[PDB]
Amino acid sequence: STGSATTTPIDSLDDAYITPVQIGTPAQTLNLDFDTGSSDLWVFSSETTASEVDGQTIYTPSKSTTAKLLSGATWSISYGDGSSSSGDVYTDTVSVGGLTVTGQAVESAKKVSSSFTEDSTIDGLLGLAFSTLNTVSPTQQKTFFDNAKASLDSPVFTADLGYHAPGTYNFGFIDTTAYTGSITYTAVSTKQGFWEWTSTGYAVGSGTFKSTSIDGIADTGTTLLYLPATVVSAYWAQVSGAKSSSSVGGYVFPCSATLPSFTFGVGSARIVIPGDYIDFGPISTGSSSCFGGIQSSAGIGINIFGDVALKAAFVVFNGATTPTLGFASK
Amino acid sequence: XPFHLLVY
Repeated sequence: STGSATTTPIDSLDDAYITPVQIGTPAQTLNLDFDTGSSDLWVFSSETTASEVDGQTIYTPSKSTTAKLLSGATWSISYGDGSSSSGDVYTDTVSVGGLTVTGQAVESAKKVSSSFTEDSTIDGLLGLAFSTLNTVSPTQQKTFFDNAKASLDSPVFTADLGYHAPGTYNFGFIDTTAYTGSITYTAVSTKQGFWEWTSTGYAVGSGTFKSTSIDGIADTGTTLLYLPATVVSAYWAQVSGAKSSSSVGGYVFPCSATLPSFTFGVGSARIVIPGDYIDFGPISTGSSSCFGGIQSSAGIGINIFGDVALKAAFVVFNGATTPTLGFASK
Repeated sequence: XPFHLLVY
């Protein structure tokens, strides 16, 4: 079996992509954020505390004939930004793009943090990391991807995210019309339950490629591209007028600048991020200063190939028993 | 603004 769904940025900055997901019977369609940096599928529901629900669409497990309570079970998760939700657990039918898993654990938020309440476009998350990151207790639950893999034509999924444009999530096959040349695959470490890999080096603009191992995570659920302080500093020394801003938190540049391109190494292959992708946008509407899309991961603790890097490529997540990550230009 | 949804 296979699935195909369209994924659309939540705003004109491409901060996040949401994809529709059909949960229960009959189907309630909820717009989820597919996040390769976590492993829970949780959604706003009829259990959610009413003053923390805004404009979101909710799951009501009591209107689904296939819903069952997973008793005993609760979950509580916190994200890189300090945001959080918790609640209890049902199993139910969930379909993406036509691909149907039954007995998928759908985590029901009882409570959600201020940032989730404020985000009217995201009714919850679908985690795509390894299931050893799942928050449900006392037994952890499989992600959608792991439940799907028995029936998939190929145990894979691809991320084809758009720049200011929709894109696609496919499950179970690789669309060979979606990219150009060939996919380079690199090995994935699951030690810390992420899509973790090591890029082989970098170049700024038309300058030389520097062979250097950069271990990071591919994380669809992170907007920007978080690199070690000294690579990011070599990047922004090429845009005159770029400076680090304590106020705003990161490198900022004039919006008028033509930014250079950034290349990152995947094995012997090279993926080039156009410089207009690294122009996140301006730091306030009308402002003449823009925020950069390449920043330090020094206070993170870990390098993150986020949406700005991933949307430059066609990415295959190879979920075989030894997993790998694949990258093609597009 | 920008999102950091790795789990931490």
